[PDB]
Amino acid sequence: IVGGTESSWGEWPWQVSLQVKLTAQRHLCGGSLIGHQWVLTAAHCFDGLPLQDVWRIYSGILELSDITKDTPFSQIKEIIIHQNYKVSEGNHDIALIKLQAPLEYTEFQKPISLPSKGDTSTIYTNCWVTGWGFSKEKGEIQNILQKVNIPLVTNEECQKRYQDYKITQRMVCAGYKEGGKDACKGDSGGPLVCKHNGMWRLVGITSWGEGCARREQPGVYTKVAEYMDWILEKTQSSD
Amino acid sequence: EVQLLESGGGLVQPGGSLRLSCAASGFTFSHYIMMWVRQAPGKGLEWVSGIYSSGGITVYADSVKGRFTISRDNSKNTLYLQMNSLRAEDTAVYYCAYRRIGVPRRDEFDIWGQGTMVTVSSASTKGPSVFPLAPSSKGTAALGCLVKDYFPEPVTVSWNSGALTSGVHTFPAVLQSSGLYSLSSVVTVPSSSLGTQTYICNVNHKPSNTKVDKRVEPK
Amino acid sequence: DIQMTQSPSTLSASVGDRVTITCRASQSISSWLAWYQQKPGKAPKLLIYKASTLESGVPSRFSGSGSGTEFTLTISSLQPDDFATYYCQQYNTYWTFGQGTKVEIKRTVAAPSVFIFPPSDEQLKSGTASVVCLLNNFYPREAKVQWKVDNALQSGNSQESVTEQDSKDSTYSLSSTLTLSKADYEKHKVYACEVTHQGLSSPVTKSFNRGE
Repeated sequence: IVGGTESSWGEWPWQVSLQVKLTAQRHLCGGSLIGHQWVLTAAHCFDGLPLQDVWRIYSGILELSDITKDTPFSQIKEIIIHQNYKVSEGNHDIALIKLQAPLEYTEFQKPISLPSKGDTSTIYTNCWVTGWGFSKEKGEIQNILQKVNIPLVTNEECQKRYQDYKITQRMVCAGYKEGGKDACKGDSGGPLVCKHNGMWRLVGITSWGEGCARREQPGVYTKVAEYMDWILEKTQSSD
Repeated sequence: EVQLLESGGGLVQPGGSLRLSCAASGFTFSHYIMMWVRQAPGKGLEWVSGIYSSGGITVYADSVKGRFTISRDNSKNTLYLQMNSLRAEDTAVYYCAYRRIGVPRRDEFDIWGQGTMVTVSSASTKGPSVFPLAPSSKGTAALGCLVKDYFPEPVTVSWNSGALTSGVHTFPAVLQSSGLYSLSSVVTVPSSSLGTQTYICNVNHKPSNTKVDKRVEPK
Repeated sequence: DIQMTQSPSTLSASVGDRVTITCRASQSISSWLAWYQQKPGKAPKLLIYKASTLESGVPSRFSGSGSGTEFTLTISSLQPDDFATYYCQQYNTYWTFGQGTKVEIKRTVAAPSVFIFPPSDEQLKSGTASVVCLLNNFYPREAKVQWKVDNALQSGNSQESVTEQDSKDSTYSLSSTLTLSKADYEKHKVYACEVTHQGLSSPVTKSFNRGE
């Protein structure tokens, strides 16, 4: 996150860190807890390492430096990548992760609500993006979970800044005209949440973008409301 | 970050073969086009080979087509360049480079290695002959050392064991048609100093383990 | 092959200048053009891709434009870190690099001090004669050096070497080395190095006679 500030315990209790352990262990992506046994993230997080065994998922965590050899983590039982997602591209950039065991809820580990069928035409005005990504282009993974407030833009505005790509109705974009606040590398797969009628809703999944916090260069997010039939089918069907 | 480290460079004879490796380290979800690029001494960058996807199109510049083979061992996370029927003109620094496939994800389009030196020559390893460039009999005077007929690079030159540095110019070496290198090192000093001051060039050539000190005097 | 031509080949500038470099392709490459910076002895660094997109981490003073066959790189305000060689690269079909544009430090004209050195006796007895002409601490780089043996202009038997811009005074130095067999050397009397350069109100000649 560029231009953000430190989050607090309990502030974003759905935020998870998806890490890979080979010889060394590294944070690769964010994700969002959406049920006891379900995390929602970006499909692209699995382009390089598509197999489940190397992944470790940390929840109820503020500071990555708190992780030690003994820190408990969830494991991946199933990765469900959208059937129309193409590796390395921006369409249908969404994946469900089923955990090997269900997690209990606490005030520091609980789910983000998904958008409601009633809120199809809602214009969201208090939106935030979180993660442990770089605080500048070619920076470093941040220790304490960062947060930043970013306004949504229209798809037409977003398309003006991405002439080489197609912005679709299944994407949503967010950014400031003069830049300065944005997601960056390592935030991908994490949440874009907006507070509507007193509750937080998962509106986006951090997906792609050119640079970080550049002027007239919004971030692109998978628009979660457009995948609700798919989420409910894949989850209900699995359990 | 994702990082690339080349190895396998060295000295080979014309007609010989050599295999370069480029080992990738780090974790990433990105896929990459993988290239080898080279740069001959004092020349521009020249792309020579690439592989566009896993077991995909392998392609070659005409300058190396039929002699070089590019490949990947994904289990070792390593890119190779097998070079056969090598020639003098293949002498260069070789770089591996990765280029990002697909949409930008707050990340880099290019990743480059550090480079590895390949020298193709039939020359025999030999320390330089050092000859004086004597200050002329006819303000400021110039003198030097001609450091001739050595192989391979590099040599180092100092003056008065490192005590004289101001106004020294050691020229880049030139590859002669013989296949041996030559350079001069010069220095400008006061004319009034030529009679009283001692000037000695110290020429070291690690490859032949030779050190030569040569006194440079008015003729 | 798609051939890439950069212009100019060298350009002189000062910190704070706006600098523009051009790259031409022999056929259309759409917008599949990248720009690189390279310093001596180092791997190149990507600046710009798809003609005008800024690479991750690259300062915003760098920008690019063009499509088809003619492209420019612009540095809006040159910084000390920016003196380097710049290469364009087409990636329409494989990769091809341009020949490069060196961006060097501009300063006032400075004439070379010119010195000629005869071959040593030590070297002669081994059968080869090296005659060295030194042009010391000059600016700009462009300089013509001609060898004359008994007034006959030499050709094909000399090699030049040049230093990088001096870190103190931003000048160049250059050597021209004429190589002859001992036999040929001994066949002639007058050995002359003639240099032409902007800092000289007319060409300067330094010489010696064999054996004086």
